[PDB]
Amino acid sequence: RHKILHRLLQ
Amino acid sequence: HMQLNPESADLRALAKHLYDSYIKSFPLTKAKARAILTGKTTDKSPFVIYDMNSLMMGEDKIKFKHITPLQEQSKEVAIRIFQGCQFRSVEAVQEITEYAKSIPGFVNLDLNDQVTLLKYGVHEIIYTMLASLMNKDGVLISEGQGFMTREFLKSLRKPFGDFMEPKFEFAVKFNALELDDSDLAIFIAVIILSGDRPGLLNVKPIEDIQDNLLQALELQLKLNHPESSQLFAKLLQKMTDLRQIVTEHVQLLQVIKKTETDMSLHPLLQEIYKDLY
Ligand SMILES: O=C(O)CCCc1cc2cc(Cl)ccc2n1S(=O)(=O)c1ccc2ncsc2c1
Repeated sequence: RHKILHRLLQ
Repeated sequence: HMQLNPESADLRALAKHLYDSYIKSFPLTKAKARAILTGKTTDKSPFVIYDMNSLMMGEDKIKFKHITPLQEQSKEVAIRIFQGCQFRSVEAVQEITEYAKSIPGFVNLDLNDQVTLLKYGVHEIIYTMLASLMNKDGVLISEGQGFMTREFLKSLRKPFGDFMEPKFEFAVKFNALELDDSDLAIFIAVIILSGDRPGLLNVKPIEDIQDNLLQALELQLKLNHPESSQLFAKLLQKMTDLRQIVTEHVQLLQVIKKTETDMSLHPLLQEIYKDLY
C-alpha cells in the first residue's frame, strides 16, 4: 500500500 | 527537415506549460542555483560547511527549515545530516507530486497508476534536480543559504560518507550537458511518465502522454542547443544512469537499517522504497 502518496494525489 | 506547423506549435505550448508549472512547483530552480554557485547573485552568498568546525557553526547560523529549538537531534553529525536530507526528500516528493498533476493528462490517469508513476519516478527526479545544486566542490543546501563540500560529505563515517558521492559523480557528467530549466521541466515530465514502471495497469494512455512529452523534448533540445547534435539520445541514456543511482542508494539504505537503530525513514519514504526493487 501507498497511503500517504495516495492522499497527496487526492 | 524540421518545420513550423500546428504540431510543432502545440509541442511548444506544451513545453511552456510544463516550464511555467515547474517554476511554481520547485523553489530553487537551476537558474537561481547557478547564479548562487558563481556569486552572480545578490541574495545571500551561502555559508560554506567544509569541516566539522564550519558544520557546528553553520548549524548555528543557517536557519534550517526542519530544525527547531528544540526537538531531539542525533548528537552525531552524520545522522543529523541524514535527517535534514530525509526531510528535504519528503518535501521533494510533495513538490514533484504537485508538478505531476500539472502534466496534461496525468490527473485523468488511473489513480492507482498515478501512484505507481510517482513511486518510481520521484527519486530519479530528486537526483536529476539535485545536480542543479551541485558543482564539483559541493552542493547547495537549505534553499541556498548553505553550501556543503563534496569532501566533507565524503569524510563522514561509514556508510554515511558513501551516500552523496554517487550523486556528485552523476552530476558532473549530467551538468556537462548544460540543460536549463526549460529543458529540465520536460525531461522530468518524461521520467514521471515512464510506461515501463513495474505494476502499471493501464499502460496505453501513459505511453501516449510520454510520446507527446518525448516529442516536445526533442523539439526543445534542437531549438535550445544548436551546438549539440546528439543531446536527445544522451539525455535518454541518463535515465538509465538514474535507475542505477536509485538502486545503489537503496543498497546503502538497508545498510543503515541493519546497523543504525533509532534511524528510521519517514513513512512517506517507507511506502516509496517498500517493494521498490
Ligand atoms: O532516501 C531518502 O529519500 C532519504 C535519505 C536520502 C539521503 C540521506 C542522506 C545522508 C547523507 Cl550523509 C548524504 C546524502 C543523503 N541522501 S540523498 O543523496 O538521497 C539526498 C536527497 C535530497 C537532498 N537535498 C540536498 S542534499 C540531498 C541529498
